[PDB]
Amino acid sequence: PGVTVKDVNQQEFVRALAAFLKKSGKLKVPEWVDTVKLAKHKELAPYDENWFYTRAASTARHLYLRGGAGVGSMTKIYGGRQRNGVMPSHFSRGSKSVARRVLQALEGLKMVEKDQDGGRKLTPQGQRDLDRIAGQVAAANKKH
Amino acid sequence: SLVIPEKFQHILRVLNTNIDGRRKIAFAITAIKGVGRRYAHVVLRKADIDLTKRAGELTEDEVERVITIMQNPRQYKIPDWFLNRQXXXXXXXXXXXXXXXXXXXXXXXXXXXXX
Amino acid sequence: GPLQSVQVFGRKKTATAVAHCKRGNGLIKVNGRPLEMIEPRTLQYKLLEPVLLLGKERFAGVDIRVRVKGGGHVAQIYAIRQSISKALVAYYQKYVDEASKKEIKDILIQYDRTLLVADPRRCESKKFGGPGARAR
Amino acid sequence: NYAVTASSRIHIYGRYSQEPIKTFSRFKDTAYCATFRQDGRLLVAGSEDGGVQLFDISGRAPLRQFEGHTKAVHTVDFTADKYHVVSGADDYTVKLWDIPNSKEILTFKEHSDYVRCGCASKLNPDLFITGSYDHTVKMFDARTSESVLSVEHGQPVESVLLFPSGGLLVSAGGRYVKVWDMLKGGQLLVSLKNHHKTVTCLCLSSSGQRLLSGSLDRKVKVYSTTSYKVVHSFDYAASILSLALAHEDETIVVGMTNGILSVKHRNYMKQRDDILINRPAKKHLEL
Amino acid sequence: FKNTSFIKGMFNSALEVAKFEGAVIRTVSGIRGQIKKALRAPEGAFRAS
Amino acid sequence: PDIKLFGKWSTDDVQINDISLQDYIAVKEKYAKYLPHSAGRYAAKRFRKAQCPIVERLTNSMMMHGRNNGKKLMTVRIVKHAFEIIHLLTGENPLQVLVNAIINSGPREDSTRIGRAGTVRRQAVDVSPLRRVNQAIWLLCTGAREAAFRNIKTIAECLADELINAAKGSSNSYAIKKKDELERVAKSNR
Amino acid sequence: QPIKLARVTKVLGRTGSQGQCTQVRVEFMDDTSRSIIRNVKGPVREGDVLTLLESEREARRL
RNA sequence: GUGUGUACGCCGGCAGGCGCGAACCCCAUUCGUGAUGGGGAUCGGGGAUUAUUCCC
Ligand SMILES: [Mg+2]
Ligand SMILES: [Mg+2]
Ligand SMILES: [Mg+2]
Repeated sequence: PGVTVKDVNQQEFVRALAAFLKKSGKLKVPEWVDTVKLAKHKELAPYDENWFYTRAASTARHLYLRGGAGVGSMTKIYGGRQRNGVMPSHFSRGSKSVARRVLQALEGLKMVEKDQDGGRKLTPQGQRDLDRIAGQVAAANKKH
Repeated sequence: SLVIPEKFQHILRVLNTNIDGRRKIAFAITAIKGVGRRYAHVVLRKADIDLTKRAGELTEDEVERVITIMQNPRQYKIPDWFLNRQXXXXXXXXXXXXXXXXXXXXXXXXXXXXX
Repeated sequence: GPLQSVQVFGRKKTATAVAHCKRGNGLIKVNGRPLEMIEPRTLQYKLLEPVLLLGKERFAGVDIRVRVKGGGHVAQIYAIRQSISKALVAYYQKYVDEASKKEIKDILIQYDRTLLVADPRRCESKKFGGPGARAR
Repeated sequence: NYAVTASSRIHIYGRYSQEPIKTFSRFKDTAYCATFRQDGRLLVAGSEDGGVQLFDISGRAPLRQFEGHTKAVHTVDFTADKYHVVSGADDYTVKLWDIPNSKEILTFKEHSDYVRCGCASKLNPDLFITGSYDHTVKMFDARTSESVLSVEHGQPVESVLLFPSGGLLVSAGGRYVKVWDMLKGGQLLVSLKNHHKTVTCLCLSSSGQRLLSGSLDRKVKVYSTTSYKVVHSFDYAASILSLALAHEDETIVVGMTNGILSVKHRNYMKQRDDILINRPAKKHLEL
Repeated sequence: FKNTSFIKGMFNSALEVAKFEGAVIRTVSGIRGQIKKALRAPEGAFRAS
Repeated sequence: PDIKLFGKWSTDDVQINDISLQDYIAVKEKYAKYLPHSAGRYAAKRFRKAQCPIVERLTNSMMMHGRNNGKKLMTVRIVKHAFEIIHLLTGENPLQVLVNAIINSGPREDSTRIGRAGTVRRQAVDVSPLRRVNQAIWLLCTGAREAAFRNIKTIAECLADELINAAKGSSNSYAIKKKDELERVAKSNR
Repeated sequence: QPIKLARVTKVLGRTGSQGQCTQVRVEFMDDTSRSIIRNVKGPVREGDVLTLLESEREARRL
């Protein structure tokens, strides 16, 4: 009866992991987090004050499901539709600088390591941490 | 019974502009012509204002702090590329004379093709 | 002795699902995830129709795993339903008596024939037919 | 979850959860008296505009608006059947409304000042009790157009509550808290004063025996109903405007004059045919 | 684009291309082509098959 | 097992009070479904849409105008929310409310038209049950759509109020007024 | 006049100005063994039940 | 949708430069019947690419 990441709800696991990273600390936060928007197709900055912790938790979850992804893969994942005036809409990618600094901040916590083939993957310490958070999410859901 | 409620400023005066106190602060301070939605958000982030409260519940110190960062963006680390640097530059347009000359040349070409 | 397993296909437009049913304790998984985690959840009851039609006691002795690929959201959901129903019916035909397969099959048919038989859409229109009725 | 009404924002908080889980803010001025239904799905509110508003706890805009009152409205409550609403406003009148039909059923006007504390009865539908600053507590009930029983309080009535079994009505005015029984009409069984300021609010525990009273003096008194004497006291930093008790006594919530509010959380067996032989249990001596 | 290519540098205005539409053109390698229409974004560019 | 709409609304207690419309409202045990989304072909043949469950017919009819074309999951969510609101406000089975609203909103006699350039002349005729159901659904959907437009009120809420008023028989609903006016015009020129 | 219910026995044809109406033959659910001809608007088939507010009018009358 | 014709690494809000071998949909957030946080025409200032499109 071992609980894994895939068993629990993904959105609830993202919220739990973001709060755990914020509470534990030791996560480097860039100075320009409150002056930037996450992509060129965004009109406004994110409403949430702690978007960086949510982005870090979301990035780590994707590496668990599909490892070896690089900066470009993270840019493609978080991309979206762009509306431009009286011109038809088009797909637009995310911002590379935000995703790269998230990956570097994750590596400082000894949870993300460089891939030999290319890109980044998860440390076995990080996989243990995600499994433990997955166990807490499932336990809390069953109790309530 | 004596229960004194908290005071609520129904109107505000910021930078010779009247600000409605019943709006949320981020939208309320966009009534200034120079200020837009993104500049309002970055200024309020720098001046650590809670964004879930209306313009009326702000204290006097908070308002003067917002004015202080809004007047001196460099001192509080607001980048230059975000600022609206409106230098006094209104150059005359010489494109009209060139366009008239081009139209005259096109008319001359049409006349030559007619001949 | 030898392992008891059945693999079946389900199809809907360009979406194809492969379902494997073996002896087990009642686990149903799609792409490594449980049934309740499949999106969109608005059609989640569509993904739960066979079990609710049959009850947990019939799914208690089998484990089913589904891999779905291609198409859109709705087509994938319908393919998963068809694959699950067909896999259970085939398992009961092979390793369980034929009678129970008969009642379960007739129940699945009388609810919705799409659960077991795929009918793809062809091009039939009035434009192919000539003007007027065939007779009179 | 508990609904905290404050200024123009009605906030719904969960257990713990210092940030509100939901917020209703579509009020131009100082919403009043958020109250849950017996199913915990709908909530009645009031406003200084004068409209009675039904809210769904998962929505953002009111489901039903009632426009009868002309001035600010301060008390609203449900009935025994969870489909009617009783309200009372600052235009000295109390009105009974129907939820599906979306119209006023009935009107009462028998008060001389601000009507700002009303209660309803779970046991009997159409039986409700209201209170005003004109020092009187009038009980409108049954199926009729005039008050069957009235009660006199010496000071403006801040709060009224109905005890479920036996019909004991408790009224809080100034320092005084008075108990009136309905077996004999207008019978003041006991009057108690244990606060040195105005008694703001009154609550009843999950067990009928305990009764709680909060007041401006930043102190909450806990009484026994059988004895009618103090059994406990609580001290707080600011004056308690609001007092609320969760299921059993799990969570105690007090809302203050200022913004902050305080939350106070709490191998093998013998078979039937076998003959049972009991072994002595070893007794432990102190050192 | 396979047979079709966009050519720049031969002309300097869209009026120039219009005069020479349908003209035979060729590469140094010997592939023969034809001028089809003038483009808009470079002033002298045109389309050729 | 028992089949309940959206997992919570039973169909056994629902009953139809109109004998004429019993064969054209599909809500009973054979037509009971968990969701109003079946991916069926009910427009292929004449009279076949009488076999379509009435909730699915309402869901199909709410995909208008144009800006809502092809978005069926959104309409399913709207119908689910409207049913929840109906149950909260009234406390009865929303399916019974929908059936009563459709029964009351259906006109019984209409008027046929003989029209030239100068004037159009007018005659009273009867209405078939299938057209009664179709027109009732159309009127309810149109009333909800016009009530929700340029107003601070969710389309689900307006749909819930329209069904409540129509099942009540009150004149506050768009469909009841339209039916009354059509019946009055048919009556006046018999 | 009480409301009456009728059953469609024979679908006669498409009438009206533009063909929009349908002439049908209907018999009352009462045990009066009566049958008349009515005009119906909309798709109507055999076995349908019609609600007549006024049952005295005849479709083909001078 | 393969004619010898970019995956990943670093820096920067973005536009990019520097090296190397899917939308729609769905869940939640803010807004609110006010030409409105709908709409982005027009206008001012700044920045990248080899006058040109794009970015703030
Ligand atoms: Mg949404
Ligand atoms: Mg505007
Ligand atoms: Mg605008």
